[PDB]
Parts: sequence; structure tokens; C-alpha cells
Amino acid sequence: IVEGSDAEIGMSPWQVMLFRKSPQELLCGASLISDRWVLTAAHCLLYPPWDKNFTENDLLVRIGKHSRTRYERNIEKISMLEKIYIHPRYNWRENLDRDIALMKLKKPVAFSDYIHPVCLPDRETAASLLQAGYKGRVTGWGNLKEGQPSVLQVVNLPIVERPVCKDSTRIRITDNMFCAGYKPDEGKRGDACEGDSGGPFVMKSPFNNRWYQMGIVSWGEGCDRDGKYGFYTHVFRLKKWIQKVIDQF
Amino acid sequence: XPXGGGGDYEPIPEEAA
Amino acid sequence: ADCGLRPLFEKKSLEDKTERELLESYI
Repeated sequence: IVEGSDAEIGMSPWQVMLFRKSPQELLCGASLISDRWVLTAAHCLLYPPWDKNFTENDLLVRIGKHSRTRYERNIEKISMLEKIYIHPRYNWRENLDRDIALMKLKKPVAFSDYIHPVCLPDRETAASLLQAGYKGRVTGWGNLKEGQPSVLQVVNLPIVERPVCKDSTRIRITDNMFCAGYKPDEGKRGDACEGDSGGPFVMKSPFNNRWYQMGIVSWGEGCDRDGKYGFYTHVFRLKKWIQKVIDQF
Repeated sequence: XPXGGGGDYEPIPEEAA
Repeated sequence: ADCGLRPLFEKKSLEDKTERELLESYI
């Protein structure tokens, strides 16, 4: 996260860390959507251009963390994966279209003051909240600049109109993505950056006071560059696929 | 393009797995 | 069911340092 700040304790209880067993390294962020289901970006697990193709056994999911490196005894819980589900039409060849994946945990995780799931939006919530100008919140342990932070970082960013997102890049953008960030003259800055992938972009509903996950950190070109924006997977647009997987498995 | 760092971590105890 | 309600904030009626910025943008 660029231009963010240290998160408060328990501020993002659905935040999950995708950790590689060997070598031990932070692969991506992710989010807890239930006692046994984790949501992340499909490219965190499969990306042929960089020779990335992880299997269940190559990963660990750490939940309830704040410090990036420390093993938080009595606070964080570690789970192993039973199965990974990548969207069948995830487009790694061109623009990371449908960059979404579900991960089923071996055993349900017990909730605590530091571990609690986020809500997935419904058509109504998606419609009323996903509008240009409205701010969401992104969290992660990724790069602080285009090194890494000691604890979870947070940054609030405004959703940008689709035309503006399209005209800022040469990449073909789809209905399954949205972009966020401040424009060059707005005076404020901030962005997600490498290491933040898979993390949640959330918004707090003013109707029922709940936090909903509207996006997944997907991609960008550089970090916090003027006239450039971060791109996120549109969670609601892919909710049908999400439900289908959870119902079948 | 798509979003480890390597700023090394504290070992995870076996009893946590 | 209890999704999106944080034990240390919503459940105690305590708000975090920047959540107001989000609500203030939902005009």
C-alpha cells in the first residue's frame, strides 16, 4: 500500500495472508468470507507468464495477523487448503479478466476479536455503493513504494468513472473490473502495489452498517503514478460463480 | 502488471499447523 | 449472518479512525 497508514488492531478481521511454505514468503493478500472459504485473485495461484502455478500443498493461509513477519502467538491461526477453485474463464493471457479464485480450508477457522468474515454484496448493495466518487478501503502488506511495512497498511480510495479508467491505460478493460484512486489534481494520493494482490477492497454500508467486499486487488502499472489507477476484480459481477462453487462444494 | 518482498519472517511452530 | 460486523468496532459501537471518510463520500 502506497501512502497508507498502519491499520488499527482488529480493523480488518477478514484480512488473510497467502503464505508460501518454502521458501517462506508472502505471496498475496486474501479475505475470509466464511468459516471455511477464502477469496483471492486467481493470478496469486496461476500465472504462466511468470511460471506461477501453485497447488494446495504449496500454501498456508494465515488469519488474524497484523505484523507482516512475526508469528503472532495466540492471535493468528494457520490453515491448510483442501481445494483451490480458479474461475474457468480467468484470462491470464491478456488482461487478467475474471481474476478471482476461491480456496476451501481444511478445517473451519474459529472466529475471534481478530478473525471475522466480510459480507459479499447483493445486487442492491452493489448498485447503491459502486459509484464514481464513493470511497472504498484497501488493505495489505505489499510494497510501500514502487520497502515492505512491519504491519498491515490501509488506504481509502475513491471509485473512478469507467471512461477515465479506460483512457488511462492501453490494456483492454472489461465489465469485470473497476478502477480506483485519486486523479492528479485531487491533492490526495494512495494505491495498492505489488504484494497487495488478492486483498479486499471494502465499503461500509450506510444502510445496515456492515462491511462488504466489492473488489479484489488485481493489477496496475506502477504504483501511485499520476494519471494512473489501480484495477480491481468486480466481485458482484462474479458472485454467481462464487455461489455456484460454494453450493457444489 | 499483476500485484513477495522477502523481508524475512519468524518461523512457524509445528504445533500451529 | 454476522458478516461484516467487527468485534472490536461495530459490535462495541466504536468506530475506527477513518471510516467516517467513507461514509461522508456516500452522498
